[PDB]
Amino acid sequence: NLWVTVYYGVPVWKDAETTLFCASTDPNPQEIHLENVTEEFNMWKNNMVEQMHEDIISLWDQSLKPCVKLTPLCVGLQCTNVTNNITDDMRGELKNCSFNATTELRNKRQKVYSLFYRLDIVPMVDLWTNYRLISCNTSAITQACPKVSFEPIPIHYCAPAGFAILKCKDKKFNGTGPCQNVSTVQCTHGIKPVVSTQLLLNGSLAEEEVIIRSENITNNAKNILVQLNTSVQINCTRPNNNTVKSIRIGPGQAFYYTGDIIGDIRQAHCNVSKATWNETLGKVVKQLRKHFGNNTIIRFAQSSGGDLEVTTHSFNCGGEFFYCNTSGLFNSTWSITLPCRIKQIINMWQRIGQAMYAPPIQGVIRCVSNITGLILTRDGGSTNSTTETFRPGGGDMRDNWRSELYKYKVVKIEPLGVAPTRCKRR
Amino acid sequence: TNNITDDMRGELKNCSFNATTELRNKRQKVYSLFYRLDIVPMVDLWTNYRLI
Amino acid sequence: SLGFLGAAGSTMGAASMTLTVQARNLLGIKQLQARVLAVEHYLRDQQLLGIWGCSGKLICCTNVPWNSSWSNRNLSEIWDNMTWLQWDKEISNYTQIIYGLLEESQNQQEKNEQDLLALD
Amino acid sequence: GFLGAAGSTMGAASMTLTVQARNLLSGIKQLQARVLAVEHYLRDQQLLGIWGCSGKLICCTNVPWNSSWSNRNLSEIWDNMTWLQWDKEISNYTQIIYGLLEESQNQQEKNEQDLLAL
Ligand SMILES: *[C@@H]1O[C@H](CO)[C@@H](O[C@@H]2O[C@H](CO)[C@@H](O[C@@H]3O[C@H](CO)[C@@H](O)[C@H](O)[C@@H]3O)[C@H](O)[C@H]2NC(C)=O)[C@H](O)[C@H]1NC(C)=O
Ligand SMILES: *[C@@H]1O[C@H](CO)[C@@H](O[C@@H]2O[C@H](CO)[C@@H](O)[C@H](O)[C@H]2NC(C)=O)[C@H](O)[C@H]1NC(C)=O
Ligand SMILES: *[C@@H]1O[C@H](CO)[C@@H](O[C@@H]2O[C@H](CO)[C@@H](O)[C@H](O)[C@H]2NC(C)=O)[C@H](O)[C@H]1NC(C)=O
Ligand SMILES: *[C@@H]1O[C@H](CO)[C@@H](O[C@@H]2O[C@H](CO)[C@@H](O)[C@H](O)[C@H]2NC(C)=O)[C@H](O)[C@H]1NC(C)=O
Ligand SMILES: *[C@@H]1O[C@H](CO)[C@@H](O)[C@H](O)[C@H]1NC(C)=O
Ligand SMILES: *[C@@H]1O[C@H](CO)[C@@H](O)[C@H](O)[C@H]1NC(C)=O
Ligand SMILES: *[C@@H]1O[C@H](CO)[C@@H](O)[C@H](O)[C@H]1NC(C)=O
Ligand SMILES: *[C@@H]1O[C@H](CO)[C@@H](O)[C@H](O)[C@H]1NC(C)=O
Ligand SMILES: *[C@@H]1O[C@H](CO)[C@@H](O)[C@H](O)[C@H]1NC(C)=O
Ligand SMILES: *[C@@H]1O[C@H](CO)[C@@H](O)[C@H](O)[C@H]1NC(C)=O
Ligand SMILES: *[C@@H]1O[C@H](CO)[C@@H](O)[C@H](O)[C@H]1NC(C)=O
Ligand SMILES: *[C@@H]1O[C@H](CO)[C@@H](O)[C@H](O)[C@H]1NC(C)=O
Ligand SMILES: *[C@@H]1O[C@H](CO)[C@@H](O)[C@H](O)[C@H]1NC(C)=O
Ligand SMILES: *[C@@H]1O[C@H](CO)[C@@H](O)[C@H](O)[C@H]1NC(C)=O
Ligand SMILES: *[C@@H]1O[C@H](CO)[C@@H](O)[C@H](O)[C@H]1NC(C)=O
Ligand SMILES: *[C@@H]1O[C@H](CO)[C@@H](O)[C@H](O)[C@H]1NC(C)=O
Ligand SMILES: *[C@@H]1O[C@H](CO)[C@@H](O)[C@H](O)[C@H]1NC(C)=O
Ligand SMILES: *[C@@H]1O[C@H](CO)[C@@H](O)[C@H](O)[C@H]1NC(C)=O
Ligand SMILES: *[C@@H]1O[C@H](CO)[C@@H](O)[C@H](O)[C@H]1NC(C)=O
Ligand SMILES: *[C@@H]1O[C@H](CO)[C@@H](O)[C@H](O)[C@H]1NC(C)=O
Ligand SMILES: *[C@@H]1O[C@H](CO)[C@@H](O)[C@H](O)[C@H]1NC(C)=O
Ligand SMILES: *[C@@H]1O[C@H](CO)[C@@H](O)[C@H](O)[C@H]1NC(C)=O
Ligand SMILES: *[C@@H]1O[C@H](CO)[C@@H](O)[C@H](O)[C@H]1NC(C)=O
Ligand SMILES: *[C@@H]1O[C@H](CO)[C@@H](O)[C@H](O)[C@H]1NC(C)=O
Repeated sequence: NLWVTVYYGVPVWKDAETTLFCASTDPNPQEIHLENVTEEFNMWKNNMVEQMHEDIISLWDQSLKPCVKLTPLCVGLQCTNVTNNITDDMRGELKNCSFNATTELRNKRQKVYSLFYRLDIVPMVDLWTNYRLISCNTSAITQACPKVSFEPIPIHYCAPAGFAILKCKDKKFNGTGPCQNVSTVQCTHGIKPVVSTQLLLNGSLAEEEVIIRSENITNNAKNILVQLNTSVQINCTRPNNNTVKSIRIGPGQAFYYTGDIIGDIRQAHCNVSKATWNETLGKVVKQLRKHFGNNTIIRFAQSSGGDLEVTTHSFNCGGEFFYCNTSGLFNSTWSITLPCRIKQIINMWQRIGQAMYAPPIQGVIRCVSNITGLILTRDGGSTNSTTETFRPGGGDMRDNWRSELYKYKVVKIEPLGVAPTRCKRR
Repeated sequence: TNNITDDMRGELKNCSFNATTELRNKRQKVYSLFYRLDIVPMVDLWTNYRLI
Repeated sequence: SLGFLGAAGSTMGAASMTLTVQARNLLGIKQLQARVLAVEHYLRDQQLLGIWGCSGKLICCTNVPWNSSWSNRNLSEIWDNMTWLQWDKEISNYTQIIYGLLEESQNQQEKNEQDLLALD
Repeated sequence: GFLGAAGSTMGAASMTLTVQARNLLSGIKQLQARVLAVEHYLRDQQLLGIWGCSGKLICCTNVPWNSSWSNRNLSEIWDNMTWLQWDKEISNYTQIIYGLLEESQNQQEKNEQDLLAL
């Protein structure tokens, strides 16, 4: 009675992993809401996070190729103390280091004197030198081009023809499971590739409430990503009127360094309010209690030691990589100012062999910045769920980008299908 | 300098040279064993060979 | 008027009215790989329709009868009470048998038409 | 020759459609150029396919001509105009015509689906 009828253009899809376009090529966005659908999402199996990670690494590596190498500056340094007025907390933090640098001429050196942060130098004992640059015994140092900025620029990931991106609009979406309010887009919204290690800055806020996302909430080896519904503002500054000088080290190689600091030296601090931070932590704890016992005491603590790039909270305020100390922020059991250390020679992500030198920017650097999320890690159930301790632990950078790509899934369109009809060909 | 057989006489040489280090303005004295086929004689002062 | 995949959650007998909306949306190294793979997927689907004798059509009727072992349902529940996604899931791993039957039926039809057109 | 009939009248240029055809299909820049030519060819072939004109160069349809698109008679259109001038004259309605053509095919297959269901 019934016959096979072939249809082409069937609105069905399968989960798939394909290559996405990076648009910024400004797209004309479209969004089609899908009525009466349910789609299973899994933010921790989303290939878009791995592809975004690879794209950011490739763009970063490409940006540093046509730039000045600092190979001739891997020389011994004669470092002494800074003669300006400093406080007790900054004793030994900044050093005045002299060295012999090359010039455009191959057989004519030049004495130089430059201020360096203590974190950027390592002791090395010789008759006339005291320190060397931290990375010169591990890898070449490449100077970032001063014409190229670091500041995140929102980008869009776009599926190729034959593929589509599904967006989950459900409130209180925990990152996995079914989603009912699902729409189809060709390109994602503008996602800022913001680089941070403990707090998520300039990201997306939750529509309804604080959302706690974990691949396995009972596995203490996985990170917990907390998205806030309200932002908490961070005011960061390096209160030092830095005077930047430069020297020519090769035929086309110009090197930039700290020349001097005008006036007294004061430390580099980020201010977060106390009323809103206390409300934020109360909300986070209230949401945590829904994944643990209702009478379990939840306490926050300082991060563990080891690997300064992880133990501190990074930004890219101005053009200078801060590294703040959240120990005074999470020291509570359920304003505020954070001493931030400055480095210039940065090994970003967890790579070894590619060292980038961030040149200083003249003047003061002050930036205000929305905190939109947190990365928390649990210490472990050593008390049998009597008391739980959470720390602002670090993790791979994928966790920050996943915190934006959790709403998107890539699906492959399958235009063909078959179905019974009474239609017989002849 | 070792217990070298007749077949290996002149085939392996103990050579020393001034190599650079991770620092531009430092030098180190390094010695190594090279095969004769990797070396070409050179007439100079304080040296008598170069690498091919 | 619903847009691309707008009918995806609608019933099969309603979503079948929007086949042109889906069809029109099917068309540096990474960008070329994405464009070439989209072209290859389109061309494989078009060749597969051509092998079945359905070239140039979006709704193509054939001469393969429906087996009750593939889906023991009536037309009302298939077309009016379920979506194409649920149907596609229901007949998963039965499509290769259907495709083979469609290929063989078209080969037989082409031979029969050639023999009919060979009569003087 | 290729585009030789571009300056001829449409009645004469319509007989050289196979001459204009075949010239549509035949280090990274050359590969991008080849992919772009293939993409444009396939977009045009899909656009013909959704109209029920697949495999044909002269395809008759069921969409009536609207006098608001052009009020010229067939003698003036086909004997006194080239394809370039005609294309310029009706460009502002081309997509509307395409939409109507698509709609006709959407009806046509359904009618055929019903006729074969008897
Ligand atoms: C999070 O977003 C805020 C808001 O965009 C970022 O702060 C803004 O950053 C821009 C770009 O660096 C600043 O513009 C700069 O201003 C200085 C002023 O001297 C100028 O010299 C630079 O050339 C550039 O124009 C802007 O001032 C700043 N605005 C505010 C209100 O803070 C912030 O950097 C972002 N945070 C992260 C971690 O990406
Ligand atoms: C860093 O050290 C340099 C010397 O290597 C200082 O430069 C000297 O500063 C004194 C200040 O009284 C001057 O009188 C000298 O003429 C300077 N010499 C040169 C060669 O510039 C520099 O001031 C030091 N900077 C800081 C911040 O302590
Ligand atoms: C920078 O160059 C100067 C060149 O004068 C170095 O000073 C001399 O260094 C040699 C050894 O390299 C000593 O024997 C001389 O006595 C030094 N001269 C003086 C006046 O002190 C200086 O040491 C170099 N600095 C660094 C950090 O390498
Ligand atoms: C190659 O030559 C070097 C130096 O000419 C030798 O190194 C010395 O070896 C003697 C033993 O004969 C030691 O007492 C010295 O302390 C060594 N000096 C250094 C600087 O290492 C080396 O042993 C020779 N190797 C061979 C295989 O003949
Ligand atoms: C610099 O001064 C501090 C105390 O002000 C002292 O502890 C430190 O050793 C000094 N460093 C040098 C290199 O003189
Ligand atoms: C480079 O020096 C630092 C100084 O502590 C050391 O930890 C590191 O292991 C050194 N690199 C290598 C490759 O040995
Ligand atoms: C998200 O919520 C759904 C609701 O049923 C639940 O089944 C799923 O396990 C949750 N996932 C996570 C990661 O909390
Ligand atoms: C889906 O989310 C959007 C977000 O604004 C909302 O407007 C829409 O009503 C939601 N859909 C349903 C079915 O609730
Ligand atoms: C954020 O969530 C808290 C949860 O108590 C709620 O009180 C507050 O109004 C929410 N804010 C917004 C802007 O949704
Ligand atoms: C993963 O989650 C399940 C859910 O109950 C849990 O039983 C399991 O122990 C978790 N994995 C680990 C490694 O703890
Ligand atoms: C400092 O922080 C508060 C709250 O975070 C913010 O409202 C204010 O505008 C900031 N002020 C400055 C001068 O950065
Ligand atoms: C941070 O707080 C300190 C405390 O006095 C203040 O001096 C500084 O101006 C604040 N920073 C900003 C950017 O407002
Ligand atoms: C942050 O400050 C606390 C104050 O006790 C200190 O113990 C901790 O080591 C500091 N963080 C880092 C990364 O040094
Ligand atoms: C630093 O001091 C110099 C003195 O000439 C002044 O011109 C400059 O504006 C100052 N910069 C800041 C950021 O205060
Ligand atoms: C930060 O939060 C405030 C709160 O209203 C918002 O108006 C502002 O645009 C946010 N800034 C950024 C850079 O996201
Ligand atoms: C070293 O080896 C060469 C190889 O022919 C030989 O001629 C020479 O005499 C040897 N010299 C010594 C000191 O053994
Ligand atoms: C969703 O289901 C309701 C149930 O009757 C139906 O009326 C509606 O049309 C469906 N949505 C679509 C897009 O067809
Ligand atoms: C298809 O139908 C035939 C009879 O028409 C039956 O024997 C065969 O088993 C069916 N196919 C399957 C996969 O069961
Ligand atoms: C189709 O089968 C279902 C299965 O129970 C039945 O409920 C429905 O009434 C049937 N419809 C027709 C038209 O036979
Ligand atoms: C074939 O498809 C049906 C559809 O549900 C499924 O239940 C069955 O397991 C599939 N066969 C195999 C061997 O997986
Ligand atoms: C050009 O116009 C003249 C007018 O007489 C005509 O004879 C000629 O054939 C036309 N050219 C072509 C290529 O048709
Ligand atoms: C012809 O076009 C006009 C507007 O361009 C439209 O109003 C009219 O309905 C069209 N003709 C027919 C027969 O639909
Ligand atoms: C076509 O219209 C034109 C108007 O300029 C007229 O001159 C010509 O005679 C018409 N042709 C026919 C065949 O009616
Ligand atoms: C098409 O529209 C543009 C502006 O919309 C107008 O300038 C042009 O003349 C129109 N073309 C015709 C053939 O009328």
